[PDB]
Amino acid sequence: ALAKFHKKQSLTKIEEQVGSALVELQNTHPDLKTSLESIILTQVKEFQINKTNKKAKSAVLIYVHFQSYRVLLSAARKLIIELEKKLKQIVFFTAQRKIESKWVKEHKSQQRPRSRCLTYVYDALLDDLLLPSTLIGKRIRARLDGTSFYRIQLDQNDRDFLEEKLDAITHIYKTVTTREVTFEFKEDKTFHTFKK
RNA sequence: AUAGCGUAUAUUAAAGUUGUUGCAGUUAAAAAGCUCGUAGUUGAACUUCUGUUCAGGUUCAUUUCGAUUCGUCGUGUGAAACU
Ligand SMILES: [Mg+2]
Ligand SMILES: [Mg+2]
Repeated sequence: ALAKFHKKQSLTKIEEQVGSALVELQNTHPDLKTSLESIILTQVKEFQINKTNKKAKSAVLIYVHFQSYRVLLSAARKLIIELEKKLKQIVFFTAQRKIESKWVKEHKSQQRPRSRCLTYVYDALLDDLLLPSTLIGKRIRARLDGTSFYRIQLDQNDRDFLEEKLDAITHIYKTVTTREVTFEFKEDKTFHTFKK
């Protein structure tokens, strides 16, 4: 299952595990055939989440190569559902994203596109951390000391999926992104003129 | 006022009575009869945010302490904004 990676050269126990998983799946499910055909992985990181629960929960973040992204997003629910089954942890997916530095412009003729920027990329990471669902809203809080703070408003209907994942997400985001993230569930409010 | 003191004239403050700071324009002087428009002046938001760690001063405070004196130094400790 080095076929599932871009380096193929070296893989951790964790990456051996995920590779073998995606193998097992491309074999079992005709559902995911095409989707797992097109998905190549760059990287896999593992995380340990320890909370006041005394529950130490292993959580896995897997990095899809950018060209597999559309297909990944198409297969997301089925995929995370089956992968959470094949390992006793929970899974997340991201796109592998480069970041171009502000003041070191390497080539005279290349304008660093905003698609790769510290911010935009980090934000995108959040969008992926929630991946089956989406932000209903996002707000930033300034505390009195000068700490920035994030809090995010989420579709009611997706509570089932996202409830336990929250801690994992805040741990991951605090780690990679350096950001404090909070969540809320509201109902998605559509403003309709209904004719009764 | 005073070995000086009147007067005339230009100029300075008085003057926010030339106004960048800083004026006015319904009725005291003051918005052009009305639109288009070139020079001129004027221009929406986004890009390494951010946490951690070490040092160095510099300010800050003092139920930290000291040292001397007519008040500086040293030392805390923490607070910081740094670099
Ligand atoms: Mg009149
Ligand atoms: Mg501007």
